Amino acid sequence: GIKVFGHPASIATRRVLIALHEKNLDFELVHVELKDGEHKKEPFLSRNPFGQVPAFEDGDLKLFESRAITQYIAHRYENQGTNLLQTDSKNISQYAIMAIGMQVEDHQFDPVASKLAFEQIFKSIYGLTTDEAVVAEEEAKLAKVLDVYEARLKEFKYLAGETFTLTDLHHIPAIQYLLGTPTKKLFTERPRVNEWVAEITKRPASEKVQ
Amino acid sequence: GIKVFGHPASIATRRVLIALHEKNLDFELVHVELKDGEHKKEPFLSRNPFGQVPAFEDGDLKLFESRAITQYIAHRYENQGTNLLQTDSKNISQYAIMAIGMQVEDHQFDPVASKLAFEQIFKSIYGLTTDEAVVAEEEAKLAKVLDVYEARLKEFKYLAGETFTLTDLHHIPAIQYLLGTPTKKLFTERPRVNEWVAEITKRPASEKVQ
Amino acid sequence: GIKVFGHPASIATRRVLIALHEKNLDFELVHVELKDGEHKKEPFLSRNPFGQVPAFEDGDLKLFESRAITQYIAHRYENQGTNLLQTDSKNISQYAIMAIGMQVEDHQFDPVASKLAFEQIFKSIYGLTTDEAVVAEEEAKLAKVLDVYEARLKEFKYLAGETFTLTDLHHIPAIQYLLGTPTKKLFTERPRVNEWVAEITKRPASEKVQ
Amino acid sequence: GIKVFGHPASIATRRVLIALHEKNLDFELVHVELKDGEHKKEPFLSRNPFGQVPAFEDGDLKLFESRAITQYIAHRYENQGTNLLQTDSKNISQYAIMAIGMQVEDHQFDPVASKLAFEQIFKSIYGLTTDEAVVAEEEAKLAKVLDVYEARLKEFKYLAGETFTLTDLHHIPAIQYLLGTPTKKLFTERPRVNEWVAEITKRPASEKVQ
Amino acid sequence: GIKVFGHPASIATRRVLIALHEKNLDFELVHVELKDGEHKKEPFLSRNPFGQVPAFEDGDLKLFESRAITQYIAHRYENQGTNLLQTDSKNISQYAIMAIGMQVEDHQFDPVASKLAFEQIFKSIYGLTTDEAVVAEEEAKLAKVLDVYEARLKEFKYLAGETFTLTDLHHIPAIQYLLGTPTKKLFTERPRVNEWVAEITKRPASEKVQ
Amino acid sequence: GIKVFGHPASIATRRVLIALHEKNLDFELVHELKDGEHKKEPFLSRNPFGQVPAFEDGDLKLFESRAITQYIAHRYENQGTNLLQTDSKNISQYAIMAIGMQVEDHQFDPVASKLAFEQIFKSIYLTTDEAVVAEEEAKLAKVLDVYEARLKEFKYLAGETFTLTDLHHIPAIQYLLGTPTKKLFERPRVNEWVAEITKRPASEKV
Ligand SMILES: C1=CS/C(=C2\C=Nc3ccccc32)N1
Ligand SMILES: C1=CS/C(=C2\C=Nc3ccccc32)N1
Ligand SMILES: C1=CS/C(=C2\C=Nc3ccccc32)N1
Ligand SMILES: C1=CS/C(=C2\C=Nc3ccccc32)N1
Ligand SMILES: C1=CS/C(=C2\C=Nc3ccccc32)N1
Ligand SMILES: C1=CS/C(=C2\C=Nc3ccccc32)N1
Repeated sequence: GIKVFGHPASIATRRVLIALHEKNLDFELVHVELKDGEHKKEPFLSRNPFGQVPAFEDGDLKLFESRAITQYIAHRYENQGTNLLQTDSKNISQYAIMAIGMQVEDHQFDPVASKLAFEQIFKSIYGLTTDEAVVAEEEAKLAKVLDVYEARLKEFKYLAGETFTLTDLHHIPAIQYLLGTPTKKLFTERPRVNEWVAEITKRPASEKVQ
Repeated sequence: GIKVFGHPASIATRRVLIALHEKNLDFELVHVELKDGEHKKEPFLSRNPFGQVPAFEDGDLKLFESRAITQYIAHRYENQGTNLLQTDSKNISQYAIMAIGMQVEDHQFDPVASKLAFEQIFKSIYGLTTDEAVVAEEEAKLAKVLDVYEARLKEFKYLAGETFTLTDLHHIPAIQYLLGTPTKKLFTERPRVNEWVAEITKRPASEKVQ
Repeated sequence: GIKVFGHPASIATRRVLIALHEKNLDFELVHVELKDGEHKKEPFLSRNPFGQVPAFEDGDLKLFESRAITQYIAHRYENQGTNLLQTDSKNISQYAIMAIGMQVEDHQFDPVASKLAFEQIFKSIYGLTTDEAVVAEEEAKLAKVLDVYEARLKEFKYLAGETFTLTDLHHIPAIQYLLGTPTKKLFTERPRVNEWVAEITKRPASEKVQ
Repeated sequence: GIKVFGHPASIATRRVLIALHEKNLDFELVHVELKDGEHKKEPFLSRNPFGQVPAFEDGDLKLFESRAITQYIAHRYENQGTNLLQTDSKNISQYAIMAIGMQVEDHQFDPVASKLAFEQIFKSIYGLTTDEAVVAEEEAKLAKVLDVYEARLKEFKYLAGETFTLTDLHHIPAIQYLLGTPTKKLFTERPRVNEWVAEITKRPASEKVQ
Repeated sequence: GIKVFGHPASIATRRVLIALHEKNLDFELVHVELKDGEHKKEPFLSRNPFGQVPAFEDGDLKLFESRAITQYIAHRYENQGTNLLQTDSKNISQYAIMAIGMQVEDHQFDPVASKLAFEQIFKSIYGLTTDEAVVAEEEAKLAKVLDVYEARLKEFKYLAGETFTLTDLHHIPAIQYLLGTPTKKLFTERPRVNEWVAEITKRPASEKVQ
Repeated sequence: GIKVFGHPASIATRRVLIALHEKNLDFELVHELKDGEHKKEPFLSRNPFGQVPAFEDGDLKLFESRAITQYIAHRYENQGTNLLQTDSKNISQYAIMAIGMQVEDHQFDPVASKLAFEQIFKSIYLTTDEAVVAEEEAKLAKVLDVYEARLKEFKYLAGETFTLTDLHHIPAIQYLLGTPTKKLFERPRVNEWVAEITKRPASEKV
């Protein structure tokens, strides 16, 4: 069957889990003990030689890298559950529009957002002091990025068009984490972003991985 | 027709240009004067609100972000010139394998490679001193990455399988730059990588953008 | 009764838990949801205005800061379970010797060790890439620190003298995490350090918090 | 007799010197020539293997690490001069309160304050340019920390209660340095902090080390 | 004859080219292919062992380092074209005044200005994201520096006195680059600076290298 | 007369003091960075960038150490040691000296000063960063190899005579000699050069 080799707290792992749930699919979440360094030793390195979670299995097919896995799910299980591709899924122009947003989340949003979530949650869990200077710097960054998102969301219900797609889905785990932190201010202060956040984080598949 | 709004030295712009040439397509390269800050002002911000090159046009369709653009080219002009997708282009498993590698270039290769190319070439052009410490740090990184590439290339002719694909194409511009620098050692000292580099950089479409 | 307001993965929280277990004390571990930003909001800020875990309660007495809490435990519940102070607990010279080591763990060991554990474990769990350069830098640091520990442990069974004390206890949570990482090499390669690590990590109270 | 092995400009050394003076004790200040790298060679490494000042001697007893030394002084010479412990010195609850504050100075105050003092004073002495960006970053930090101090000092005359203690003493050397810098603004602009600074820096023992 | 071994985009190379043009001299600009790492290999290392552009030749005389080369030009070809030294060129007091300004450009202006120009232009050309935080930090710096320039220019037509000298010349290439960036605001907002910029950048020799 | 407004521990201030001593000149060393004097008036009227040293020779008001040493070298040329080239008006030979001066400022000083600071000045007040030390030592090593090659062809950096080019290195080198970085200075012709210039009476006075 389908197996996800990861960790339930992992943003990348959650990104995959949401897509599976969105597709009403049954799978086994095989826990990788990162705490014991399992990810940096065999046999996990045979599933992903870069030693990051998640790795993935669908029968004989062996994948890693979360965005590639969500895409695979979106296509292989297209007719099942929520459509994660564009309504007209074979339309090349419309796919490109979606692809740009996917690309934007990876390059503009994730690095900043993940740094924020890490400085202000994960640090605190393990026992290091949050760097207020870093937080401020990255908040200023994310603010400028979210202004671009606001403009985009003023012209379309979701980022790739009129429907919820992979483009939106990929943001969810990081946003979830940032909503338990003062950085929520940036999402809330922007009307169309705030509505978008609220719609995508309130989805049942999104709540299943919290 | 087709317009590319970018700069001929730009890695991301070159990534798009190679794909166009590989597809034997005719296009106009519209030069964006980054030197005069054109990219950070209208009307370029209407083509890409994040203010990076390249932006792209195919008739009425307006894109940005290089990897999204190359994918669009690969699909919209699939029949034409070199096949940039997998031989069996509609096969979902085989697409996923390609998608992983595309993902790997973006996350594991590009950040390190670009930093190297920048510290060693672009700094020198302008007049800043190369940081020998940074170079060494990143070379150690890229080495570990390229070992994973060696292992992969021992099992397959190219990164996504038996054929040259987008996965390989996306590496070219950065590699081109690094070949004029002592970092070439890392590519040469690895047999299957060295052959792979040599095959992809010697392609006519790759040379047209040097 | 006794309540610990923290998180079970937290190094500082574990430091307190071990001292409680070592004293055979009964307590409630009240989970603080850092993931929902509980620590940076009231009413937790009334228990610790710097918004870090753990906070602590012993009836009416409200404390924070792990080393202060372990000291309090060591004194208030002195006659009970393991002695965490020096054998001659009222001896001022012997206390000072212990105090130096406590001070050393805080200043020389913890910052480096925690950075290591964070770069290698906690980063991987959330989905950020380990910085191999940082790991190397800090491993070189810890090595130099652990050489000083080796010399010290060659003259005494434990760090403060012939008995296990707070000085040793405070190191445990960080060491536990580092034992599931290639940084174990540094502890193992040093004979008396390795014996010391093995003795303190194998204690029942130490294992209860793993 | 009593020897302090250090340097008169050293914050950590001054911390010890103030405690000795506060206790009306006689001692020899043995100057360590850090300029000639004395601290990183024998025989100083036999007094402190981590090669930092100050080291300390009280007859046969050999100590290092300033906070451990001040605590030792506070206890060994308890009935002499100023009481540096709590009025009810054997009270375990009241000690813990003091211990928290000691812990807070070390973790929250000292790293920021010392960076400030270093960027603004020590850099200028030797001939490096002050980084205005760093100054600003750290001033923002210290401000937030000092707000917590303000709140605390609104409820108590000194940090550990109604009396001057080690908790307060340990702040003095760093504060002295910062008072000759625009960072004084942060101390002055906060009423109860300003009163506290003025009281502790005006003490005769505090002036003796300026 | 005279040869300049450099690159036309290089600030340091331009600094030399302007001085040559200002002196109406004929020379060959020999292009060093930094892109192919020519600067870090022989035979260029025989012209400058630190591997930076520009190197320089005047018959048998072999020089490197731009400010030394411009000085050499200013003296060796003193009676030709524009006077780049002070009107009373042998006056030791007046030379010292010029020398201070030359020193000021190197230490106070260039490092900041070059970072700005690099973060905003050169990064964008090659494909890295501008760090807005860095930009802001350095803009604050340059502003303070330019206030000192404003005060100076209120008392004198140019930086070294009543005439255009090397002191002014050396600023040109960096200023040229910054004029195509929002950092122009800092120059425009200061009256005497703005006039100075406008005069020196509008000189025919300055325009020849744009 | 001549005043130097600085601090005796300051590298830049020492650079000026050595040049004055080398020229057998009499001056007053006017001393408080500790009380933030450098960042307030009236010092800002002597140097608006708020760094030491500032300098006075009668009515003439200077700042910036390399500019001051050059001024000394020229205004008091016939007095004491010659700090310019033997043929002081020769434009080719001046340029050779100027390159070296430029090299010290750009290639040597930033690295050397970071080293001296991480290893000495930090310790006087903060923990030395062993990683930084190593990074910068690798840098300085490469720089000093270039110096070795240069010193193999000439007695001093600008030619056959001791000049400003050499002088400007002294204060930083002095500090680095009390530190394990001395090891790097393992380079024969560099070692001899360091020994000659640091043993000079004017060098020892500061
Ligand atoms: C696709 C065409 S234009 C576009 C976007 C334009 N602004 C965006 C912000 C977030 C995600 C996507 C966009 N995406
Ligand atoms: C697709 C399935 S496994 C895999 C790879 C496994 N190692 C790789 C290195 C570079 C690019 C791709 C890979 N790619
Ligand atoms: C107490 C007196 S001397 C001393 C130490 C001397 N070296 C140490 C290394 C780790 C912990 C403690 C020490 N501790
Ligand atoms: C002890 C119980 S609560 C507490 C503090 C609560 N806020 C503080 C700020 C500086 C030093 C100590 C404190 N100290
Ligand atoms: C020479 C004596 S004071 C002085 C300057 C005082 N402020 C300046 C700013 C830019 C260039 C030179 C100066 N130059
Ligand atoms: C002048 C022509 S070549 C040259 C140098 C060539 N290498 C150097 C190292 C330190 C100082 C000067 C030089 N200086």
